[PDB]
Amino acid sequence: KPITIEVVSMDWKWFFIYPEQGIATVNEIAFPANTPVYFKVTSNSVMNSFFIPRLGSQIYAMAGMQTRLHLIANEPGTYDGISASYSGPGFSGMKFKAIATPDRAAFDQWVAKAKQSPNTMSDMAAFEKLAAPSEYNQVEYFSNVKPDLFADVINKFMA
Amino acid sequence: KPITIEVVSMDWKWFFIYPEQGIATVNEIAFPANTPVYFKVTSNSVMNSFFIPRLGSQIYAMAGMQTRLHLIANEPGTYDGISASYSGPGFSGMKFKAIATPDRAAFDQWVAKAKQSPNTMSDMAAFEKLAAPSEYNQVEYFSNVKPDLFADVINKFMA
Repeated sequence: KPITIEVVSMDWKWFFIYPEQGIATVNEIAFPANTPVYFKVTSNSVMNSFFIPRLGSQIYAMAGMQTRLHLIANEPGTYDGISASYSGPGFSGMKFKAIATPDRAAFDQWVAKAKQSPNTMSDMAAFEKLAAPSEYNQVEYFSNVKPDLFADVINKFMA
Repeated sequence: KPITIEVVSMDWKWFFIYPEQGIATVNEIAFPANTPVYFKVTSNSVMNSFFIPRLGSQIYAMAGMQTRLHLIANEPGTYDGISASYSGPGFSGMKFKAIATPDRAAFDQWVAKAKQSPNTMSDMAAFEKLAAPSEYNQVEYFSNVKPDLFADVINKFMA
């Protein structure tokens, strides 16, 4: 029933991981409406803001630390997500999309469309490649992800 | 008499600017011993630590904010500078060098060796190029720098 999503604000794009489903995406998340969505958030750069106005959901993202946000979307639809309003270039294109699908079958189907992507997120080398400075990043799916990649990222900023 | 140095911890290297002299360098600073050195510090990435153990000098570097450290080196020499001990790769090669030269004539001469570099730091485009992810960066000089480049960097993380 509850969906867990791991968020990592990279330089000028958002990266999302679906620990239970085995996928990861960039600038786009989906989940069934009227369902408990569980976000684990962290930054891999400067501190940021995981903000979805329409859903009254805001949570900071900071390197070295994992924040949490619990969300329920009651009406189906696609909500926009914005990031921190820093005046710097690159932050401006740092938006993402929240697809609160009409039901779970629709969610299941979105996973399936992801599991069909050729490109994966299997190791940290792949991680830093994606992590490299990029503006206005387009949506992207990854049919496979390294098991504890969220943890691995936090450990980069431990002491 | 007092020397002002602007510090910016980039991803896995240190960048230094000499506002009054007109130069900038990477992983290496110099100043005459027994002279007041004035550091303005900021980060362009995660928070860091501008640390020179031998001189009992530590100051955090944070994006959006300018910290300050006042230092006097009494004995001439070259002191090592280390950064924050995060467990992440890239941080390990984030070291720099503190040349507290025997006197000012020697300092003046170090400027001169810098003013002779072909490569400059004239605009923000040049800034982000340097700013791009790079490990074990070697020392480098820039004979020219954009006047208020430190300010320009802080403004990237204003709201």
